[PDB]
Order: sequence, then C-alpha cells, then structure tokens
Amino acid sequence: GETTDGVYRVMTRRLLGSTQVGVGVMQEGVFHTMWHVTKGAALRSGEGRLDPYWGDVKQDLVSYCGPWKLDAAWDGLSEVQLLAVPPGERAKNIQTLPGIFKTKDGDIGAVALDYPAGTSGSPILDKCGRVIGLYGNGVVIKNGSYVSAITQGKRE
Amino acid sequence: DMYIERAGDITWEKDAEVTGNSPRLDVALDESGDFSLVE
Ligand SMILES: NCCc1ccc(NC(=O)c2cc(Cl)cc(NC(=O)OCc3ccccc3)c2)cc1
Repeated sequence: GETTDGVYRVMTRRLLGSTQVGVGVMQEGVFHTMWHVTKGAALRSGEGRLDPYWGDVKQDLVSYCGPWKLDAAWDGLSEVQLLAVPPGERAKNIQTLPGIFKTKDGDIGAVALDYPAGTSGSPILDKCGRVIGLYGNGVVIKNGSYVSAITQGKRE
Repeated sequence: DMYIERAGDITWEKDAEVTGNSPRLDVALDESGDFSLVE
C-alpha cells in the first residue's frame, strides 16, 4: 500500500459510515500512532496490511512495520506547530508555545489546543519539520477545555 | 478493519495561524496511560 512519508488519517467502517478514529505519521517505512486510536489492531493501506511491531499502553503509543523512529524533542523554549488533521477537514498547521506538564518523574511539554477526539495522533513539529511528539493524550482543565501532552517515544 | 488515508506532508508552515496558551500544570500518569490533575 501507500508507504510515502507523511501524515495519515486512521479510519474505521465498523461504526456509522466511515468514521475517523485518529491520525498517524509514516516515517522510514514505519507507521506511528497513539495506542488509544487503534488499541494495537492491524491496519489496512490499500491492498496491504500493516502489522503492529511495538506498543505500550502507559506511553499511549504504537508503531507498525518496524520500531519507533521519531526521536526529536521539544527544546523547551521555542514555539511549535500542531499539524492538526480533524475528521472531515483539511490538514492545518497551528503554531503555539507549549505549556508544561510537571510530573513526579519529570516535565513534559503540553499543547493547549482544542480538537475533536478523532484528531488524536496528529504530529507536533519543530521549525526543522521534525516530529517532536503526537497530540491526543492529556487532561481536561477547570474550563472544560483540553490540554494534550507532547507524547514522544524512544528510538532504540 | 481500520484503514489509513494520506492527509499531507509533514512540514513547518511559515505564517501559520498562531494561538493557544502555555499553562504549567501538576499532573499524574497512571498505569493505564491516563493523565489526571494533581491539586
Ligand atoms: N488510556 C488512554 C485512553 C485515552 C482515550 C482517549 C484519549 N483522548 C481523548 O479522549 C481526546 C483527544 C483529543 Cl485530541 C481531544 C479530546 N478532547 C477533550 O476531551 O475535550 C473535552 C471535551 C471533549 C468533547 C466534548 C466536550 C469536551 C479528547 C486519551 C487517552
């Protein structure tokens, strides 16, 4: 199937019509998305099949066809872009200065942008176009709005 | 049976729309991958 690098929608025909359950990144022949999008299930790309290769529920990440390839990190200073791919809508770059999730095990960048649940897996990029993480796992703060962590894996 | 469809290139866009705030939040991550606010 299509293995060209880029951002992709993850669709399902199980529910009403064709529903977008999330988004992912194809890089170096590997498809990267969030665990809650596919639950680790196999994916179709045209007539081809993408089989899971690595995944972890706690990190909320999964890779297909090969190991996790994305290893760029937010520098903790600069603005970033969420390349948002909302259901039924065109891919759109949104620039923002990340906030911080402070945890007992260290700090993580966070993006305060509100998108429908099916936008999960959209990549967050630095000024060089490198993927520094995926959008879609975070928290609901006082106002009812969404703040996502910048979730990044580890490149073995 | 989930399937994928290309949505675009991964590139920085000059003069993209700039929005969103930068909150600093104390959070906890559980074994199920769920983040929660610590107050
Ligand atoms: N164990 C992990 C399971 C998991 C499962 C799922 C998720 N992610 C989401 O649910 C998700 C992802 C994105 Cl990109 C945006 C939102 N938005 C959000 O919650 O906004 C508040 C709200 C929403 C709808 C109407 C009114 C208010 C949610 C993470 C993790």
